[PDB]
Amino acid sequence: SVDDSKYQCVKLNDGHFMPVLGFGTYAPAEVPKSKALEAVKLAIEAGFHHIDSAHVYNNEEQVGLAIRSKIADGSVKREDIFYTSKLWSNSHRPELVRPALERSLKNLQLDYVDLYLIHFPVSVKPGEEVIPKDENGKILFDTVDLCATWEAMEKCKDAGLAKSIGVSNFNHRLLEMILNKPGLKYKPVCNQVECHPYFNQRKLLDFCKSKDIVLVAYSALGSHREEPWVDPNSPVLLEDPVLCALAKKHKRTPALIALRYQLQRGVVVLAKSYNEQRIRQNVQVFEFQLTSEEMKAIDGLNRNVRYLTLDIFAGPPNYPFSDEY
Amino acid sequence: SVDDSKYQCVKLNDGHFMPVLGFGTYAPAEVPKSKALEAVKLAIEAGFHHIDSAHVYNNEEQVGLAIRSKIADGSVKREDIFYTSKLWSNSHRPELVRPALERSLKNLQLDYVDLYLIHFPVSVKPGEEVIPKDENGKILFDTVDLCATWEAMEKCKDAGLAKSIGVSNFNHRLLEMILNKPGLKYKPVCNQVECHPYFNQRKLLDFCKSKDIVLVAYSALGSHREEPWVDPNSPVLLEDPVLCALAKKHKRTPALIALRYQLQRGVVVLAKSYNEQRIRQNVQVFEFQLTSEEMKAIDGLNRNVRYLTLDIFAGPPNYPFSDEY
Ligand SMILES: NC(=O)c1ccc[n+]([C@@H]2O[C@H](COP(=O)([O-])OP(=O)(O)OC[C@H]3O[C@@H](n4cnc5c(N)ncnc54)[C@H](OP(=O)(O)O)[C@@H]3O)[C@@H](O)[C@H]2O)c1
Ligand SMILES: NC(=O)c1ccc[n+]([C@@H]2O[C@H](COP(=O)([O-])OP(=O)(O)OC[C@H]3O[C@@H](n4cnc5c(N)ncnc54)[C@H](OP(=O)(O)O)[C@@H]3O)[C@@H](O)[C@H]2O)c1
Ligand SMILES: C[C@]12CCC(=O)C[C@@H]1CC[C@@H]1[C@@H]2CC[C@]2(C)C(=O)CC[C@@H]12
Ligand SMILES: C[C@]12CC[C@H](O)C[C@@H]1CC[C@@H]1[C@@H]2CC[C@]2(C)C(=O)CC[C@@H]12
Repeated sequence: SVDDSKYQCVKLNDGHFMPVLGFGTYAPAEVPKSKALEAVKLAIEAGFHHIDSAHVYNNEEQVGLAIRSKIADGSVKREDIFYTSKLWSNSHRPELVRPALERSLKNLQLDYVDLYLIHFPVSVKPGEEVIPKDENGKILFDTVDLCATWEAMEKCKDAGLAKSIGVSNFNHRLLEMILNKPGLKYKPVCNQVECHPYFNQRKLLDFCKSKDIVLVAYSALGSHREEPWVDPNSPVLLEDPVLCALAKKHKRTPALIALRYQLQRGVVVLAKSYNEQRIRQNVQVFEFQLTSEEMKAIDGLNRNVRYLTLDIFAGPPNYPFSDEY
Repeated sequence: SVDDSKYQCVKLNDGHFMPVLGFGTYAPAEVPKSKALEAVKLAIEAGFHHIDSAHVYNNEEQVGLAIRSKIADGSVKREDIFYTSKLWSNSHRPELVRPALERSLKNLQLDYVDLYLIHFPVSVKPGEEVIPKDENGKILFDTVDLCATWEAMEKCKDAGLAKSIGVSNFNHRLLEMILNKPGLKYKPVCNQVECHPYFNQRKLLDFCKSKDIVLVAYSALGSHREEPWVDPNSPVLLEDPVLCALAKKHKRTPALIALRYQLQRGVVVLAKSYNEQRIRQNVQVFEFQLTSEEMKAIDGLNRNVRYLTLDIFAGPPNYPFSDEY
């Protein structure tokens, strides 16, 4: 249609530009990986320019192939795709960071990722098991200085393997640990965290904005709800009457209201869908705007509901969700 | 620059994209119209991608030479410049709209403008005089249905002469008159109006966002303060003590705080400067962010100061500033 050469982005603190709507690629293991290949191709056709994955999603072969397929048919150029990967917690030791990035890049068959994140701040012992456990099912925790992990991330950006580097699931204290590290070369460009109208992350968002860190929202639609990661008793975000009222007023959908909320408060928003219609629906976030009154109504929904506690990882001080923010 | 091929823009309701920081080109009458040439070149070199002018500014020859110079020297391509002109009030009759646009294009030596606006909703008699007057010195107003003016603007867009069309200095009533016009083809993409912390336009802004009309703020730095247009005893925006204290806290400037405020509330902001350092300074709006409490402090500065009343045009029903908004 009218002008597909341009799209909305935000300038990161390292000078790179991030598209403000990202396509989420995680799906529960029961969904065939074929659907990831299909869905990324559809997302790129629909106008997503930012694609979010991770080693632990076990889909980088498919996601990379979808990107390469869309480049080879002329649909998009590599410069106009912003691809994120993440370093899993079995590779936090500094000597394991670049090996893990190179392994992701070999799976993707890409030369570089646009963004590499520390996925989660609790370290687990190295090896092929992504969640290694003892005989009673308790995680095997590892002891790693994330400031040393971050210096290994910085060397990946100097090597050109990652254009930008950031973090995910960090709280205030862990962000200050990085920002205050002696000899810091690059600040994180982003903190990717759960964020939606039931857990709007006000306080953490303000801190990130005070440092020119972009907050990137995952579970912006209320999450995948996969058991046993998400409590099935938790409220379903998109049933909320305020979201539904706003959707009816705008002739949009609750999902669109939840995405647009994030864009207007300065957050970069992810959205996963493997459904062709809903992929195309989600790019309609650029076709309407919420009034101040509507933003205030959504701010009023905040209610302390964290879908993704990751509490199997609790105990070490780097477990990020016990602090206020 | 790390990546000067990307820059922050917003999608308009016609599918075109507008860069969110625009360069203002009006300068008071004591400044030679020639000075616009260098200023616009320096704006483009600094990273402005949106340049705002108008037939009545008497600078489109210079503005157009600057734009063509920076294309010819390889600094930017035409698709990375978003240029706005405006239809003066002696050309509101529908028969006269296209003629006026063609005259601006001949002066610019461009094939199209990216945006053509109705400059001000009060019509004056057609002819060479921009402010025609009778023998007693009274302005000669003209009775024109701006719906018919708008249909002529629609035809300019269909001809390709304007990629997008919008309005300026419209109030709620006048916007509604356009949006409710029978047989409307294209909504206005924007309403360019005075907007700054002393006149934050909340109500009109919300109305525009409810219709997916972008509000574009002029006089965002407190205006050119040219007599007789602006009263010299109006308060000087950039001396405001809250803006100055936020500037000192951020190691920025009061101008930068006023520009960033607008970006965060979803406004596209203009900034005129003919000073090389200030032009470069203003592009730093993309380098920092304001917290929610800082935004609320700036919201609290609102105080009903309209610098540009343009009351020479008061009397006709279309004069826009007698209604509440
Ligand atoms: N960094 C981390 O630790 C972390 C954690 C979680 C997620 N993430 C990233 O963020 C992404 C998004 O978060 P998420 O996977 O929790 O899910 P999400 O984006 O909050 O929601 C996905 C759910 O919403 C549905 N959906 C999507 N569009 C919809 C629409 N327009 N209307 C109604 N329902 C809609 C999806 O179903 P369909 O697919 O059937 O449309 C899926 O069931 C992930 O895929 C991943 O890339 C990161
Ligand atoms: N649609 C309309 O009816 C309408 C009305 C008015 C304006 N406009 C458009 O909006 C543009 C901007 O509005 P405006 O001309 O009233 O002025 P403005 O952008 O509010 O600026 C006022 C003044 O600020 C000074 N300045 C600029 N940057 C500065 C900085 N970083 N620190 C300190 N001072 C700074 C400039 O002086 P220096 O040049 O010396 O830096 C300028 O004179 C116009 O030029 C025009 O393009 C449209
Ligand atoms: C389920 C799965 C992904 C698939 C798998 O084989 C096991 C692994 C366990 C860890 C999970 C991960 C999905 C993404 C999750 C949910 C996180 O973001 C933190 C822990 C992650
Ligand atoms: C542009 C503007 C000067 C800046 C104001 O913000 C808007 C004014 C519109 C009317 C213009 C005027 C400059 C002087 C003009 C151009 C005239 O000579 C007669 C009409 C006058």
